[PDB]
Amino acid sequence: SMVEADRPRFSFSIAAREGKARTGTIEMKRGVIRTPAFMPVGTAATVKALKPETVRATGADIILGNTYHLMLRPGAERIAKLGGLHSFMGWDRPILTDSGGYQVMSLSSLTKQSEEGVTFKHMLSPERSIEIQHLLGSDIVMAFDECTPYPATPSRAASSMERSMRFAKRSRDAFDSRKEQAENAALFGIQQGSVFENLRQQSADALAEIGFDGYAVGGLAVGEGQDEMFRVLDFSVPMLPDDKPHYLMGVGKPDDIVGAVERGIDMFDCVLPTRSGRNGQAFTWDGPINIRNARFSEDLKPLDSECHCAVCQKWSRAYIHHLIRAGEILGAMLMTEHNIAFYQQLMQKIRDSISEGRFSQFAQDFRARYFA
Amino acid sequence: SMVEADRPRFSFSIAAREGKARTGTIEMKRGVIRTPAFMPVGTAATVKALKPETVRATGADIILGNTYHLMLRPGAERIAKLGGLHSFMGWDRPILTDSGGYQVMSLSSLTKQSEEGVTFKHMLSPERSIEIQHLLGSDIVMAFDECTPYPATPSRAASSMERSMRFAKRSRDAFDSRKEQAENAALFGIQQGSVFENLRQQSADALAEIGFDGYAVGGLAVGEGQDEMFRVLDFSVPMLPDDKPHYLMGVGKPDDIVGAVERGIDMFDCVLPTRSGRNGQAFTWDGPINIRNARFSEDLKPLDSECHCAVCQKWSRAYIHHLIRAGEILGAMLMTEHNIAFYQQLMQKIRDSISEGRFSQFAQDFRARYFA
Ligand SMILES: [Cl-]
Ligand SMILES: [Cl-]
Ligand SMILES: [Zn+2]
Ligand SMILES: [Zn+2]
Repeated sequence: SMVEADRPRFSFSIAAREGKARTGTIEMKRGVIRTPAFMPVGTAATVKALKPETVRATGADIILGNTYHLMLRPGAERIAKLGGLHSFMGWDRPILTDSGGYQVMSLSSLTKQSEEGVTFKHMLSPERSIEIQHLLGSDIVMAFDECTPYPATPSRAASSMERSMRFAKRSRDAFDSRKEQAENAALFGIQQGSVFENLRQQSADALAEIGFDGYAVGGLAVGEGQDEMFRVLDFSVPMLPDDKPHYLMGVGKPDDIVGAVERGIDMFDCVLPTRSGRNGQAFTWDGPINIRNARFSEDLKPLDSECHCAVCQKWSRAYIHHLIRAGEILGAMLMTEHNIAFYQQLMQKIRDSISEGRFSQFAQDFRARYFA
Repeated sequence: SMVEADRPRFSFSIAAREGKARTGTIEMKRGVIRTPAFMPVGTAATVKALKPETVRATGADIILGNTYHLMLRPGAERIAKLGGLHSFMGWDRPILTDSGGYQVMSLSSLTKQSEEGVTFKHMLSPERSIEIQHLLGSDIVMAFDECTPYPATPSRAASSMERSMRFAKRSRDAFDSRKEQAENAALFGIQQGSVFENLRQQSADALAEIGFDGYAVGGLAVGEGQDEMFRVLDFSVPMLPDDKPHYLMGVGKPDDIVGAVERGIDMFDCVLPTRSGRNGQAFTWDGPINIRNARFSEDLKPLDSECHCAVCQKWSRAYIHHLIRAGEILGAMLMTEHNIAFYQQLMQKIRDSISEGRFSQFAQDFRARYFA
C-alpha cells in the first residue's frame, strides 16, 4: 500500500514489563537504542583499543563520550570545526555525553565548586557545559550538576542536591535556547540526594517539574556497596516518571546491572569492561577471571565457553595470557572486545528474558552460576 | 577435462625480469608469496597492534616471526604443545622465523659467542636454533649464524663469516635430519662478509655448495648508510644463485627497498612501519610525515591522498594526531595498519611495474615524488 510506504528526535517505547523491569527502545535521529542498554565508554574520542566498527560488532547501540578530556584536548570548538565528534571518531550512531563536571572534580587540580559551576586548573558553568555538548554534537546531553561525595551528611547532600536542581533548570533553558540542539538532541536530568529518601524525593519532584527526556540516578557509583545501592534504588527509581528512561550513571559490575534492572533501570555505563580488560580481567558466565594467572598459560579454551564474540571464536586463553603478560597492544584489543561483547550479551539476555516474562528466573540463574 | 581437474613444499618461479629485478611467486604448503615481498615483523607472536586478519587485509602474504622473545616466553616447547605458532597467534599463512642469534646479541646480557653458538643470560647452538624453529612450526627456517658488527676489520669479518659458513652446514644437516621439517619447511642460508667483496664471494660459494632453498644477504642492516649498502649489493647479489630467492634481512626504508629490488632482492622485512608508526611516523607517497606535528591538528585529509587502506578511507590526520598525542591504543592501531598497507602497496607497484617492463621508470618516478 502507498500509505504504508525519518526517526524522531526522541521516542522511548516500552514493549514489555516484568515487575519493575522494562524492555523497549529509544528511537533517535542517529539510531535505535535497545533497552535495557549498556553504553561502552569513550574517554577521549575513542572506546579504548577498539575501532568503532568493532564496538558495533559487539552489539552496542550507543556509546558514552566523556566531555572532560575533549574539552581540554582537542577542544570543543576544534571538534566542531572538524565536523563534530561522530565524524571525528567514526561512530555514526547515538552518543550520550556527560557534563564534564564530575571528571573536573576527579581529575583536575585546584578545583572550586560554586553557584557559577566549577573552576579548575578554566571555568565550567551549566551553560558552558551544554554548549560544549552541543559543539561535540551529542545526541543525549546530560544536565550539568554538582556532585555529592560519599558519605555525605544530610546537610551537605541537601545543599548539593538543591544546587544541582537550580543547575538542572539552567541546563534545560540553555538547551532549549539553542534551536538546532533542542530539535535534534535530547536532555536528561540527574536525580541527587545521596542515600536519603526525602532528598531523593525532592530531587525527583524538582526534575519532573522542569521536564526532561530521561532521568538519571546520580551519585551512586561512589563506593557505597551493592546492598546500599540497591536499597537506594528501591525507593528512588519509583519516584521518577515511569514513561521515560531511567539511567544509572557509572554502574557497573554484571550483577549490579541485573539487580538495577530488577529495580527499574533502563541504561548503564561504566569503564569496568574496558579498563579492567586492559588490566587482565575477563568476564565470563562463571564469574570474572584474571587472565594473567599462571593457570591460564596452557589453557586452550576461549575466554568464555559460550561467548559468541570474535575473540572467543579465534584465540585461546593461553594466547591472551601471553599477550597481556608481554604488554602487547593486541592483548588489550582482544580483552576489551570480549568484555564489551560479554556486556552486550548480558544486556541481550536481559531484554529477551523480560520480553518473554522470565527475567526473574534469568536473574536467579545468572547469579547462581556467576557466583558459583 | 578430467586431467586438468596440493601446493609443493617450495617452488620459486620467476615470471618477469627487468635488469637485475625479478617478479614471481614462492609456492609453499601454507600459501603463495608474491615477490618482491615485504614481511611485517611479529615480535612476540603478534604483529604489534594488528589482528592477523588486518595484516592480511593490507596484502601481506607472509610474516616474520622473531624467535628470541618466544624461545624465552612462552617457550618453544610450550608453543609446540599448544599447536604451533600459526594456531597460537591465528595466522595460517607462511611464517619465516629468524634464528634467534642476532636478538640474543642485541637484547640479552652477559653474551658469549663461540664455536658452540651463543650463551646468554641459556645456550643457543645451531642445532637448537633449528629445533626451536621446528617447534614453532616455521615455514621458512633461517640458518643460525654469527653476526658481524659494523664496522668490522677484514680479519674479524672473515672469522665470523667462516664460522657462519660452518654453522650453515650444521644448520643444513640439523634441518635435514628432522623428516617432518625437511618435507614441509624450507631452509635459507645467510651470506656474510661485511662490506668486503672477496669475503662475500667466499660466503656465496660456501652456501651454494651446501645448497639452500633461498639465500639471504646478511649483515647490511647495521648503520652503514644507503650508498654503502647499495655498493655491497651491487657485487653481492650476483654471487647468489639466480634461480632462488634473495632476501635482504632487516631492510628497510621505502627507497632502500626500491634500490635493493633494482639490485636483485626478492624479500624484505623490517620493524620500521610498525615501530615508527606507533611513534607517529606515517609513510606517504610524498615522503614520511610525523603526525604528532601541530600542523596536522586540523588537517581533515587522510594520512595519504591515494592510499587505499581502511584507515585512509575512514579517519583524518587530525583524528590520528589527537590519538597519538593522547597516547591512545587506537592511534597505534591505525598508524600501524596504514604503514603496513603502504608498504604492501609499494611492493604491489614494484611487482606490477617489473611485470610490465616499466620498473626503471617507476623507481625514478617514486624517488622524484618521495623526496620532493
Ligand atoms: Cl576505559
Ligand atoms: Cl614492531
Ligand atoms: Zn568472547
Ligand atoms: Zn592508508
